[PDB]
Amino acid sequence: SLDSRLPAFRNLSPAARLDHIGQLLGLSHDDVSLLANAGALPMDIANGMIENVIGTFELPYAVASNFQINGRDVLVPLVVEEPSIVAAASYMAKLARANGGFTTSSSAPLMHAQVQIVGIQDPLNARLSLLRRKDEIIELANRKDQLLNSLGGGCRDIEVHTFADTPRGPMLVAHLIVDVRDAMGANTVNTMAEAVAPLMEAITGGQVRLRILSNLADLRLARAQVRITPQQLETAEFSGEAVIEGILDAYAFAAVDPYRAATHNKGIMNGIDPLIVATGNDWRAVEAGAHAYACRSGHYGSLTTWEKDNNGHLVGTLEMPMPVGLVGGATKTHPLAQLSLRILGVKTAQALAEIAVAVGLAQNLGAMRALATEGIQ
Amino acid sequence: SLDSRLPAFRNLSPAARLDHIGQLLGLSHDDVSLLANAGALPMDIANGMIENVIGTFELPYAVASNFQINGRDVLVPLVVEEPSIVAAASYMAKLARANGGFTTSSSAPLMHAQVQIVGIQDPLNARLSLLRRKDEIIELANRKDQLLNSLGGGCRDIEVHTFADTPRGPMLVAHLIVDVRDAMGANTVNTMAEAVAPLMEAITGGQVRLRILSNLADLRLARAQVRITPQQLETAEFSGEAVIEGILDAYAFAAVDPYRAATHNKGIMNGIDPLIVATGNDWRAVEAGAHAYACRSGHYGSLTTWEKDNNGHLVGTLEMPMPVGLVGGATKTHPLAQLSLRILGVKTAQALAEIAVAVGLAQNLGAMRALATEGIQ
Ligand SMILES: CC(C)(COP(=O)(O)OP(=O)(O)OC[C@H]1O[C@@H](n2cnc3c(N)ncnc32)[C@H](O)[C@@H]1OP(=O)(O)O)[C@@H](O)C(=O)NCCC(=O)NCCS[C@@H](O)C[C@@](C)(O)CC(=O)O
Ligand SMILES: C[C@](O)(CC(=O)O)CC(O)O
Repeated sequence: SLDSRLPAFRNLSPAARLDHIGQLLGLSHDDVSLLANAGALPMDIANGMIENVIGTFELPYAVASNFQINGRDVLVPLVVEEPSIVAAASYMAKLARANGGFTTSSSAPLMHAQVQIVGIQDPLNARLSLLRRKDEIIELANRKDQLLNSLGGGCRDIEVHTFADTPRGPMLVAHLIVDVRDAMGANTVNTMAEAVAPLMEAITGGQVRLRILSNLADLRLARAQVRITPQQLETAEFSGEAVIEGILDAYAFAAVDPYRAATHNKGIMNGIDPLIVATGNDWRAVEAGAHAYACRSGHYGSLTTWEKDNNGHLVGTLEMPMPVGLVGGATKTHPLAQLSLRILGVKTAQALAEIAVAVGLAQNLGAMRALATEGIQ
Repeated sequence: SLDSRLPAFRNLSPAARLDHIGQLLGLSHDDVSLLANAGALPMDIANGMIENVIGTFELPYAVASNFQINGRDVLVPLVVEEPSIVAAASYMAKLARANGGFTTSSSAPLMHAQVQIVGIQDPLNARLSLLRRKDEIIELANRKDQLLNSLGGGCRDIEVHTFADTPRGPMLVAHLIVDVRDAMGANTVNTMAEAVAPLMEAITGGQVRLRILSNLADLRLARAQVRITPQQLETAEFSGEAVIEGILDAYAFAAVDPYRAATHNKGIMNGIDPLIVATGNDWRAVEAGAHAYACRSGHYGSLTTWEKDNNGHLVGTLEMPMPVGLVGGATKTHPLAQLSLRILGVKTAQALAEIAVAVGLAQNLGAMRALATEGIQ
């Protein structure tokens, strides 16, 4: 159906760009008019969104072209201040289309709720007392949020970890594992963590302290793949084969050197965070999950991978935590976050997460390609 | 002197808040008009900032109250979508004022430019060749930006790192260490890395690949301290002494468990990134430097520290990379970034960096204090 190629888009006026988007999507007049004039976020909404509001602050709102996800073309809205990002994403997506576009998958939308318990004399024994009573705790967690349960989410499981060696004594930390459906999940799981805390306290005999989600959302992973052939990467100076080898050298550099990995992953987030902003979502949560995950091994490394396959084609992956929502907060109340969701066509939060990692992978590829092909001056 | 306490700000309308800010600072009618009306970022500017622009996207623009930095009251603009951030930062700043406010310092604005060298069988020897000729390399770097040197910046040093055994062969990586004065520094140091590459090839006999800044800006540190007394933290349910103990428990939990540290550090960036956005700065760069620094030890831990001093008072620190500019990127392009810098009063980029880490420290304190008393919900 949709054709995201957007021929000539980069050279069109903003008004003509918006008209072409509107035709492809069948946008209503009200939708297009959200960009007829500045001020689409009414001040009454802005004033209800955060505290001490005195006005609004604009960033450019753009659409990356050419993206295709599991064979379906998609248009990607992005909000950011920095040049080259949107063009690089668009151009790498153009190259990806020739080899099948981006292929994506994701896990269920599972989030951790931590419950921290201090002052237990026998924490290792208390862990087993909690695990034996897992079903009772899960049932309690699922008591209140009737809507979530009806929609196919809810607390699925508990894990319990112990930290024997802290300067503040031993700590037991229970994790509720919660399917949050189309929410990012923080209010859902924080509510459950506060709800089960008295019962955990009764089972363990400790004092509950923190009841709080984890932003290291490593059970809520999204995955993207891309493939590029050497003919597509040939430049005036370098064969495509040589460019592929240069990109592999750049990847190996990021995998060994944290000073490079930080910059390399920053480029991924140049692609991802503007889509988070465009959909009214929390970009600090996505950033923290991204970079903490990059150093889960004890070494801060690259979130993407880059290889050559047995045909000599460049293949990239991005697998990372990606907690986002279609509901909640500004995603619902900002008229342009709703328009962004309309432009994307996503029907679940995990579908939005899959587009996010495709854009992050495309952005990293574009950044590496530029650096690997620039002549010595 | 300016008074940042902003009486009843929480309950004034956006218009009345803006009028009061304008009166405190002596803003002109035309400056106040930039926030009183939508559209301060005109489309010809937005269309020139990034590619494929179709419009602009607003976030609320707020001011946190009560902040005081090295004895001087400071108004802090913040652009973000999530509720309770601005309120919690203002609340914690209120408490800090009673004990001297926030005390800050920072290093010189030093940034790394990486120059990756491949193609030689003797990287360990080539590193010494580069160090032997380091003055010649530094002089060439500095010939490329005479204005920066006159402004008191420039390349100060080089350091060279080797990776003799990678899966892609031997590499060595030179770092130019560059004082970038009031810029974030990326374009400034990339230019120097390009300029020295041919000399580094001549010295080493190798091939230069990547020439690029590092976002792990660990020579560009900003520092903040805060102190809170137990009487300030007493609640109806908890003695202030008990709250202090509970905050130390929360800190120890972040220091041992990355699932908590990621969330703890996310709470810091809730305060920092909105100031970065409000000043037209690159928040992906600040995020990447923050989270990579947090795992420099081989364990992803807390950016802040929390302790109790000899008087029983709670004392907090935040020391972290903080690469921001007053010039460069979009700092000058966005009329409201310029207005933010006027509201802040900052005259150097390191002064902005110091305010950023004070806000981050305040934000973390606010999150932990709520989690250690009634809970975040
Ligand atoms: C502040 C609260 C939201 C409510 O305050 P309250 O009711 O207790 O006391 P109050 O006597 O009424 O007000 C005390 C002072 O607060 C300011 N103030 C109060 N309300 C105001 C308002 N509406 N407008 C303006 N200024 C207001 C104002 O300065 C006021 O002073 P005032 O006397 O008026 O001159 C508090 O619950 C509090 O901090 N909660 C913590 C919230 C928090 O951290 N959010 C972070 C985001 S979540 C997540 O992304 C991060 C994380 C948690 O996961 C991170 C992690 O896990 O680590
Ligand atoms: C090219 C960039 O530095 C990413 C990278 O180096 O891979 C990102 C840009 O914002 O500077």
